[PDB]
Amino acid sequence: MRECISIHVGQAGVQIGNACWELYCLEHGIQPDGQMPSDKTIGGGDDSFNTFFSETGAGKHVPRAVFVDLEPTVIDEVRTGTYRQLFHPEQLITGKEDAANNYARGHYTIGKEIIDLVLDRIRKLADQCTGLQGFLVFHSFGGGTGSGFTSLLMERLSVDYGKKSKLEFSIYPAPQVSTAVVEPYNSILTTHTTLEHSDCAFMVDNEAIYDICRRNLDIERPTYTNLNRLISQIVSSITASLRFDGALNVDLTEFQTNLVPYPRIHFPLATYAPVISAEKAYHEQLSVAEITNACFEPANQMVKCDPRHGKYMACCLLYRGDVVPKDVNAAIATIKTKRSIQFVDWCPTGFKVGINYQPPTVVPGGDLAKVQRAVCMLSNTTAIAEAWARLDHKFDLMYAKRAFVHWYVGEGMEEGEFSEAREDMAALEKDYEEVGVDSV
Amino acid sequence: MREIVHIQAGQCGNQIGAKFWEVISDEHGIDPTGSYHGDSDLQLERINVYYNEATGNKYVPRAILVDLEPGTMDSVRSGPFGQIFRPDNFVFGQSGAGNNWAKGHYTEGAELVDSVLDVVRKESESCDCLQGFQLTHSLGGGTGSGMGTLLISKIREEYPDRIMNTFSVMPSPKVSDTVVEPYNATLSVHQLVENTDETYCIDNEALYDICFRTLKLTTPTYGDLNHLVSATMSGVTTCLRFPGNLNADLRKLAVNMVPFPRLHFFMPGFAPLLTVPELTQQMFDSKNMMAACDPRHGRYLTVAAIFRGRMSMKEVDEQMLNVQNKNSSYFVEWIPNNVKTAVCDIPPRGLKMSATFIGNSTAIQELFKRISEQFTAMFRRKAFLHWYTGEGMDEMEFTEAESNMNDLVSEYQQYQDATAD
Amino acid sequence: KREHEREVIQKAIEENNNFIKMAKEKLAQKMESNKENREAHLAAMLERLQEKDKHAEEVRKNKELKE
Ligand SMILES: Nc1nc2c(ncn2[C@@H]2O[C@H](COP(=O)(O)OP(=O)(O)OP(=O)(O)O)[C@@H](O)[C@H]2O)c(=O)[nH]1
Ligand SMILES: Nc1nc2c(ncn2[C@@H]2O[C@H](COP(=O)(O)OP(=O)(O)O)[C@@H](O)[C@H]2O)c(=O)[nH]1
Ligand SMILES: [Ca+2]
Ligand SMILES: [Mg+2]
Ligand SMILES: [Mg+2]
Repeated sequence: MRECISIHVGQAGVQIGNACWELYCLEHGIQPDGQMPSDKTIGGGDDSFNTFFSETGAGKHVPRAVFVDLEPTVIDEVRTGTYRQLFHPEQLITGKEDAANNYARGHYTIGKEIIDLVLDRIRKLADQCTGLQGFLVFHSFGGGTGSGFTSLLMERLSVDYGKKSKLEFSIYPAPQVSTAVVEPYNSILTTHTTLEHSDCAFMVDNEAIYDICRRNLDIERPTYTNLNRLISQIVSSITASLRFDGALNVDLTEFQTNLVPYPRIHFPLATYAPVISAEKAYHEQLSVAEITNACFEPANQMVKCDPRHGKYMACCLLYRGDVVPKDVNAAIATIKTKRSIQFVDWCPTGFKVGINYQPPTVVPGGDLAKVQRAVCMLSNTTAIAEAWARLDHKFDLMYAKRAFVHWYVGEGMEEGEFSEAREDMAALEKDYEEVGVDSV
Repeated sequence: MREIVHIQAGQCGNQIGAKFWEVISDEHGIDPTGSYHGDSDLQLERINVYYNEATGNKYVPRAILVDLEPGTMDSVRSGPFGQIFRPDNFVFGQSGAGNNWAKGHYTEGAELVDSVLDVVRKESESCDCLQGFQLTHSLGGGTGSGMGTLLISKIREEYPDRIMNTFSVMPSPKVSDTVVEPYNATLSVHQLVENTDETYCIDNEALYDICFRTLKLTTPTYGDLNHLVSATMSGVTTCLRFPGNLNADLRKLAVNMVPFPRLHFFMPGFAPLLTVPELTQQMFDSKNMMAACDPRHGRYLTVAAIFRGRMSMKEVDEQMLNVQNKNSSYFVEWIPNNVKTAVCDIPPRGLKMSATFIGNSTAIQELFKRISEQFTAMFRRKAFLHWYTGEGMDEMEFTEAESNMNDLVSEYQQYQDATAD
Repeated sequence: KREHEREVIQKAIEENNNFIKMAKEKLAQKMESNKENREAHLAAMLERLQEKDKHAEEVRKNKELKE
C-alpha cells in the first residue's frame, strides 16, 4: 500500500536513478540479484520498503521504476551493469536517436514515437499496486529528453492518473558541467509546460553540488558519479519516510502539506549535512547541533540562492540516524537566535521535524564518509526565485536575437511558445514577490 | 549506432578524403586489409560511426569516391589502404569537368549524379540510425565544386531530416590551379549557404601561409597542405569517433554551433604546429587557424575546443576559463556559455598532447570578402563567361550568387555589431 | 447538510474530470499544430529544391540551343 513509482528520464535522470536504486539496496539489504535475506515474507508483503520494491515468487525485490531515454547508450549501461538482474527488460525503454538537446524533439518529433510505449509500461507497474500514491520523476532541465519528453510525460500522466501526486527531482543547469548552449531555452520551456502538472519539485543546481564536492570532499574535478552519489543521499533522505518506518517518522506528504502554500509555489529548497570526507570523519564526530547548524549555511544548499534576501514560508528538518528529539529541540533553539530566519507574516514560524532511526549508508569505495547521523532540510523560501531569475536572464539574452530558435521552429514549434513560456516565468517571479509581501 | 556516410568528389576531395581515412584507421587500429589490431577498447566502442563490419570481422569505411575523371581515384585505389574501400563504391566519370562549375552542376555532373545517388542509397538503406552525410571537396574546381553542391541538393531531397556536413576547400591565388576559381567558389558558396548544416572552411591560403611562415618550406607541396587537413579533420571528428558526452553526433554539434541557419561556416584551428597553458594559447592564435581570418577582427558566436591526449583536465578547465575572461570583448554577450571544451584521452599519432579549435566567428567574413573581391574584379569585365554560358547558364545565376554572398557578409557584420544590455 | 455534502464531492469529481479534459485537449491541439508545422517546413524545403531541378532543366535546354 502507498506505492511510489519512479520514472527516470534522459541521461541525467537515468544515471541518478542508478545511484538512488543502488543506495536503496544498500539501505535495505537488497543484493544485486534482488534477493533480500532479511525479508521473511517470500513473494510479497506490505513492509515499508515495498512502497519502492515489488516482489516476485523467487524472492527477487524489483524496483517500481521505469527508465526512459531516446538513445540506448546510457540505459545499455544499466542493462549490462552491476544491478542488471534487479530490473526486468520491460522497465528499460530506449529509442534510437535522441532529442539532440532540443526540447521540440523530446516533446514532439522523437517523443511521440515512444510515449505510448512508456505509458503502457508505467500502466503495468501501476496495475501491481494495491494503492498507488504517485510518481517521482527524475530528469534534467537542460537535455532535450529531460525537458521535452518529461513535459510530454507529465501531461500524459495528468490525463491517465487524474490529480494523483507527481513529484520532481530536476537538475538545474550549470555551466561547469553543461552539455548544450540552448539549456536556458529547454529549461524555461519544460518548467512552463510542467508547472500545472507537478505537485512538488526538488531542484538540484549542478553548480551547488559541484562546489560541495570540490570543497567538502576535496575532488579537483568532480564527475557525474561524484554528483549523483551526493544527490542520491538527498533523495534517500526525502524518500526515507516512505521506505522506512518509526515512531518519529513523519511522512513526506505531511511535509508536503506545509511546503506548498499555493499550487505554483511548489519548489522547496533542499540543504543536506554532513558532507565530509573519510579523513575528516576519522577525526571528529558531528553532533545533532553541528549538522543542524550546517543546514543554514548557504554553501550546503542544493540550489544557489540567498535565503537572507527572501522570506520563509516553511522549514522542515528530516533527520536520519542517531538522533533524538531532545537534541533537535536544543539545536533548533540555538539556531533560532544565532541565525535570523524571517518568515512571511501569514505563516507559522515553527520547524517541522522528522526522525528516521535507520542510519545513513554510503556506497563502498565512494568519497562520502559514513556518519552516524544526517539531516536534510526542506524549506520553502522566496529566495529560490533567484534561480529562476538567473535562468530567465540567459533565456532573454539569446531570445532577443532569436539565437538558435530556428532549431526549435524547424521541428514544429512557434515563437509564441517561447514568449508564452517566458511570460509564465515572469508571472512565477511575480508570484514569489507577492507571497513575501507583508499583509495589510 | 549513429552512422555517418562519407562522400569525396573531385581531385581535392578524394585526396584529403584518402588521408582522412588513413589517419583515423590508424587511430582506430585498422590495417589496409580492414583488420583491427589495437590495444584500447575505446577504438571500437564507436567504430561503426565511420565503418561497416563485413564477413571475417573486417571494417570497411562507409565512404563513396566520386569524380568526373578517373585519374585521381585510380591512385587512391593504388595507394595505401586502397584495399580497405568497397570497390563498388567507386563512382567513375570519363569526361571531367574541366574545372568548370557549370559542367559539374549541370552538364557532366548531372549525367553521373544518379549513379552516385544509387550507391549513397545503398549505404544509407543499411544504416541502423543514419546521422547524415560528410562531404570532402574543393570549391575552386569543377567536379567537387559543381557536382558536389549538386550532390548536396539531390541528397537533401531524399534525406531532408539528416545533417549535411562538408569539408570545403577555399581557393587562393597562392596555390591557384586555374584562373576561374573565384567563379566556382562564389557559385558553390551560394549553394552551401542554403543546403548544408555545417561547413568547415579549409582555406588553402591559410594552409600555404602555415606551410610557409610557421613551418618553413617556401615550396609547399599538396602533401604538406593535406597533412594539415588530415590533422584538422581528425581533430574535429574526435568527438564523433570516441566515447564522449559533448558534441557526440552531428546534430548536437550543429545545434550548439549554429545560432542562425545561414551562419554555419566554421574556422578550424589546430595546435601544436608543451603544456596545457601553452596549448590553449596557441589554439586561439590567429596563426593557427586553417582559415585566412583573424578572430581579433570579429566576434565569436560559438566555439568548440577539443583537447586530445593525457593532461590535467582541471588545468584545462582553468585555462579555457582564463582565455574567455581575458578576451571577453571578443565573445558575443547575448550567447552565454558559448565555448564548449571536450577531452579525449586518446592522443593522435606522434603527439603527446594536441588541441583542436572549431570557431564560428564573424571574422570569417574576411574569407568571403577575399573571394568576392576576386569575383567582382573578374565579373566587372565578364571574363571567362563563355565557359559557363556555353553550358546554358545565364548572367542572372552569376549576379545572384554574388548578391547572395554579399548578403552573407552583411549578415555576419549585423551580428558582430549586435549588443545586449 | 446531506445535500451540501453531495454538492462538495460532486464538485471535486467535476474538478478532476475537467482538469483531465483540458489537459487532454490542450495536448491534442499542441501535437496536431506541431505536426502540421513540421510538415509545412519540410514541404517548403523540398519545394525549394524542386525549383532547383526545374532551373537545372532550363539550363540544359538553354545550352541545347546550338542552332
Ligand atoms: N547531476 C547530474 N547531471 C547530469 C547528469 N547527466 C547529465 N546531466 C545534466 O543534464 C544536462 C543535459 O541533459 P541530459 O540529461 O544529459 O540529456 P538528455 O536528457 O539525455 O537529452 P538528449 O541527450 O538531448 O536526448 C546538463 O546540464 C548536464 O549537466 C548526471 O548524471 N548527473
Ligand atoms: N588543400 C588541397 N587543395 C587542393 C588539392 N587538390 C586541389 N586543391 C585545390 O582545389 C582547387 C581546384 O579544384 P580541383 O580539385 O581541381 O577540382 P576538381 O578537378 O573538380 O576535382 C585549387 O584551387 C587547388 O588549390 C589538395 O590535394 N589539397
Ligand atoms: Ca516480503
Ligand atoms: Mg543525453
Ligand atoms: Mg585540378
